[PDB]
Amino acid sequence: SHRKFSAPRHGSLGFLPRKRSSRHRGKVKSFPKDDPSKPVHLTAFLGYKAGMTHIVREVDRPGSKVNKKEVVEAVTIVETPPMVVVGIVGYVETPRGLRTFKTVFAEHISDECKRRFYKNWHKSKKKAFTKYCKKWQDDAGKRQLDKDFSSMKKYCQVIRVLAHTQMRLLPLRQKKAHLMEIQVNGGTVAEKLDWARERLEQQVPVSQVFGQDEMIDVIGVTKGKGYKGVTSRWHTKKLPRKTHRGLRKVACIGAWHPARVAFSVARAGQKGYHHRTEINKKIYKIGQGYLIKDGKLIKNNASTDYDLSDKSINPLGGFVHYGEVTNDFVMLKGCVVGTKKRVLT
Amino acid sequence: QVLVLDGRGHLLGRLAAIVAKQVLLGRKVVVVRCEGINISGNFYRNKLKYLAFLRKRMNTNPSRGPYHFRAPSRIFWRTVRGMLPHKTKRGQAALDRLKVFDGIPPPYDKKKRMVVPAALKVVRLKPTRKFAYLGRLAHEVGWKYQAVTATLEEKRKEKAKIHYRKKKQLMRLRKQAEKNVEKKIDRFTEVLKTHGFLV
Amino acid sequence: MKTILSNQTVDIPENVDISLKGRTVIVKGPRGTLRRDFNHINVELSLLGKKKKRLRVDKWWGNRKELATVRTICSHVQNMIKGVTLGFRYKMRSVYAHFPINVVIQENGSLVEIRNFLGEKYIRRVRMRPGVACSVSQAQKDELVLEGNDIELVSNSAALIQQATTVKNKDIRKFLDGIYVSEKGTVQQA
Amino acid sequence: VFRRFVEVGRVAYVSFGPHAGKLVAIVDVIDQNRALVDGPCTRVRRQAMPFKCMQLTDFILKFPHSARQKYVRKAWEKADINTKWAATRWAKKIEARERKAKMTDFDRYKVMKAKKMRNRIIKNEVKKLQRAALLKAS
RNA sequence: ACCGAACGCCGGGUUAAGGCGCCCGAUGCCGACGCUCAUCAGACCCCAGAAAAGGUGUUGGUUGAUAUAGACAGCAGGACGGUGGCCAUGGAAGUCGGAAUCCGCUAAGGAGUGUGUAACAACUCACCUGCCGAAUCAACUAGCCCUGAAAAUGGAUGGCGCU
RNA sequence: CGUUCAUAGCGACGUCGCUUUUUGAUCCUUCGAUGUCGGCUCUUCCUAUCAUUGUGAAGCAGAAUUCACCAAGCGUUGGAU
RNA sequence: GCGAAGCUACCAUCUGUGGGAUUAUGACUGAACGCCUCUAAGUCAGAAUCCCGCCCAGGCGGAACGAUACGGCAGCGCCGCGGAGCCUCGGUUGGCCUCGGAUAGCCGGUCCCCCGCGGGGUCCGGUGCGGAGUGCCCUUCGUCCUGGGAAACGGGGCGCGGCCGGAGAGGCGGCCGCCCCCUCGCCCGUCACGCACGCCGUUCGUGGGGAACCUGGCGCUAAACCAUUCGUAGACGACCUGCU
Ligand SMILES: [Mg+2]
Ligand SMILES: [Mg+2]
Ligand SMILES: [Mg+2]
Ligand SMILES: [Mg+2]
Ligand SMILES: [Mg+2]
Ligand SMILES: [Mg+2]
Ligand SMILES: [Mg+2]
Ligand SMILES: [Mg+2]
Ligand SMILES: [Mg+2]
Ligand SMILES: [Mg+2]
Ligand SMILES: [Mg+2]
Repeated sequence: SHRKFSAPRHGSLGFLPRKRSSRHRGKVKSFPKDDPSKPVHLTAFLGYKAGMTHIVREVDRPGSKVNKKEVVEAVTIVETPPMVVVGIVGYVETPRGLRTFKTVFAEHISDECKRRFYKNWHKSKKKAFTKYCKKWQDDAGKRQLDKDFSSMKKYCQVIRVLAHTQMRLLPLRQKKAHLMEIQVNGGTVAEKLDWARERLEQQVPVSQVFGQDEMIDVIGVTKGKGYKGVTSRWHTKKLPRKTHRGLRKVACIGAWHPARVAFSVARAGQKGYHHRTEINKKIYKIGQGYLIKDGKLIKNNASTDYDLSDKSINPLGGFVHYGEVTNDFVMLKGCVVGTKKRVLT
Repeated sequence: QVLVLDGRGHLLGRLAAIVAKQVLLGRKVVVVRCEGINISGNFYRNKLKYLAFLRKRMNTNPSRGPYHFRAPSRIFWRTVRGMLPHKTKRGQAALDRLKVFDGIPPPYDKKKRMVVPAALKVVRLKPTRKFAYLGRLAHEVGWKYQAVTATLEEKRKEKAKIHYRKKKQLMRLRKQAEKNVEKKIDRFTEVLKTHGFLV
Repeated sequence: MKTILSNQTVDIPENVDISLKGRTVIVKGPRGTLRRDFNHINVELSLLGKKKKRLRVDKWWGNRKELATVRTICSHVQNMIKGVTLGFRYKMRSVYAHFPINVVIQENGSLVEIRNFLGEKYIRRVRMRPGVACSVSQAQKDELVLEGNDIELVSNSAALIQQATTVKNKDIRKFLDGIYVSEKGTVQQA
Repeated sequence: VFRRFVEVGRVAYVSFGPHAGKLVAIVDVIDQNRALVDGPCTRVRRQAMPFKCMQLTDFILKFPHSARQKYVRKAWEKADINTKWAATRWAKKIEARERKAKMTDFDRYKVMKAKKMRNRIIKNEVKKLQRAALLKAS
């Protein structure tokens, strides 16, 4: 027979390969589209989730009951040190897809970027890029690399840039820096590649990528929770107390003739550690790190034009399970995906 | 030893039967430019046919079930696979022999390609009937790369126009050379036309 | 059955120059050029007389569904000659009960803004077809004039602003509001 | 855009059938896909023959649509379609195809040696034209 | 359980019933004549699906007319008078309805086809002229196709497909 | 029937069809066993569409409400017995 | 009682998207049916439908890049070219390219014009069951000796250096300067090649693809896993880390 009382589905059918994430760093699946009218710029950045706090601000939309009032807001601090550009990569449009064409790394690659190429930095002999760095101070090697740049300028349609984080200025335990392709969207391919060549072996701060009061996207891996039950996983109804084999289970899977258990039937398994992209998070403030002109400047982080104190965004005793933020940061309205010390795009 | 067939203007099943038979007869066939394949019956008929094919899917695990390929080359591969005995070793060898391409790749753009008049639209359909392009069908089902293939085909049509201009220049040199030499190959040209050449 | 021959002639006046590349006819004269590609129509288009005085259209061995196309090719040729020589002018009046419909052209006649239809706040922007000029005429209260050469483009542009001003979820037999086509003529009469 | 019409007096070439490769005067039209056919000096009898197995040429001759073989024989001999057909380029390449089919192996060897020497001489002339055009464009 | 055909082990040949685009052996005939467009096409006894009714969609047939005495649709003058005739009173000067059911002007209005009235009034259809000048109209009937025609896992002319 | 008006909505006297979501009818599978009703939980599917999107018709002036189409995407509740 | 950390609650908080084809429907032009008509050819608008963009997983699917075993024995990759010997097989000249229409098309100079030597348009001329033909074209497939005629300054040493072009899945081709040698393509006179005495897998793409020994020059020096630690992770595996 049919179902007596109609009910919506527990769980989403779009999010159900619920496997543990094969990647740890939040990967961009879709960069914004480019048009040759705006100047060249980065479209993504990579920072680490520090913590959470309040924000008291002035509400300025008409028509609401909360017009010209004060609210509190749950925000995320994301410590975003300026990254280092150590390479570029070109892409060509094929009828089978969007294929990479040529990857040109930089001459002087830092040891934090070199840690990524090794699974064991201790037992390694640190021999990466040793015959590739010799292709810069000679005439024939620089000529072949310039011919490769010219071939990329002629044939490539999509240009991404290779940038890695700085693990020296962070309170985390690890030293292996995260590398990332960031698609440069802007003018023509020649001016784009010339700007990327200019920004090679350089620092990219946050203000060159994002600005004030911008609605951005957060990409990251969920805080892992382990092999959870179907009640904790799919939020199904608990069976009553009088059950014999269990009350935190799914009672009926399905019918006899085929409704053998499908992708749509809720089961127990992995909860958490899932790749997630959540859109429309507002940047309240892009902070400024600790800089020295005579002594330390701790004021410019958390002192507003209404507070006029000498506070930084570091709490009393620092951030819980993260460390102490000494670098420039961003502060996003809402909550972002991932636990503390989590890499976040 | 390899046929290079053009998919321009050729009917889907009419071409697929001939390709299936010639590949089962032990011959390497490369069917190319398969978004130019046209199917008899108009676009709403062919679109609802392929949408019904999309609706046919396995209920319990659609990743286990029918694989619905959107690209026109893989649609042609599917309609030859439905004619080949693909559950057998000779059918799998025939599927290994057949190579199908969207657009036309640089391994095959500089090759003379063949035309099958037994599977062609001008020969087989009445001119008052309707048809539908497999490229438009695939693009409005969900195949992504009609425009990239269009720009690449525009580039190679410019390159082939340059090559055909050079071929016309070589051919006018050949004709003016025959005009210069036809006084000294007088008994070389005559012994071809007494046996059936150049007339 | 298959009728052995259906022929029809179009005598063009001396102010018109027509030619054809296969089934692709082009008609130029005073007001401009108009092209029409009669491929996939599958007829014979001969062009005879000294200085091409007439356009003759043939259908050979066609049954009723293709015998019904000779006169529509002839009618498109008449409409194209009329658009080249005299042009097409469609007059269309704004009929309203209470709210006066405010119509304003923006670039020349390309974008047309319609306001205050049934007292609504949503403005109605309509892009016209390329080649159709919209205007608000003189000595008449609320009336639009669409000028052009292609009868297809002018009448489609009239149908767009006629279907933009429709009454939703009411009795349209009572609410007789909108911009409706009242006159179909030419630019010059001659 | 048509030039060849099925007219009383049209001379056609039979593509296939019993009288394949022969000329035909169309005397009358019977149906959409069947004609009335005479062959007075081409050894074809008066019969009906469909339009599928005949390829109409650009020769016309004058006789009324129900001629009793004599006036169409006189019109054939007056217009002299035999010598004009022998002078026609398409029948010349038809008999060239016939000579190619009747090519013997010794004849094919002589043709192959003539191909070889003629292609060598014309290829040397093409190379001289290429270097002369390079010197002219220089 | 249907059609063909009954059986020792083989070689050559020939067929029955079925078929000859590919699976799958064979039409890779330069096959003949027509019909069919399907936004649910159709595809071979049993047999695995369809009805009544309808279609100027298209192809034929049957019957009856008119067209130089100047058709058919297309712009255009009219439905008056005996007559508020006659039962209907609760209202029929055409008018909810029914027995009735013709003359005059005549070029022409049927004691009327509708719009619509406590009743009216008014708008408005047989026939012809001014304009275009030769095939047209009406009713049945048989083919193919369409509507009728809606089920539950994704679904089957066997599949691919086929115009 | 509907102030006139068969067909906006209905529709007698008759007649043609679909469904196995009801009961019948048969006994074809199962009696060396296929656990026999409801309720709870949970998933998928059909449209013969209640509401929502887009529309056409009303005896649709507006509001409200009926008839019909494309259409199963998303919903179809808390309880006393 | 209160309660750190961690989990947790629409019991707290944050976020949740745009196009394309179009259905029904309304239309445009306009026949059939010299009138009219959304339809017959064509064209427009069109939505919780469908499909994709967003998001999730990433193919017995690819791509770019880095490093590639100096040790107390070793071992690899590019180049020029020599040797048998095992395994697995397919083969038996190649074609090195216009787009395009089917009620049309191919080729010229362009006297005429426009645009960036080339392209395009007008006129004219040659074929069109295609001879500027896949019914097609290209290479000969016996050898060498010497001694004439027609034609030719051509070819070669995986010829050395330079100019380039080719990215969709490139992996090849053209053009110049220089050293040496030869009489190769078509006809003829001149003989000789184990002429194996009729008998079948001849010929070759091929210095075919994989493995084991050997001739040299140049270039080189590791990475992964286990053990330890971490907890952004976790049933175990697996994942993120740190350690001259
Ligand atoms: Mg239900
Ligand atoms: Mg119990
Ligand atoms: Mg209403
Ligand atoms: Mg019998
Ligand atoms: Mg049991
Ligand atoms: Mg059981
Ligand atoms: Mg329905
Ligand atoms: Mg209860
Ligand atoms: Mg749209
Ligand atoms: Mg429509
Ligand atoms: Mg549209």
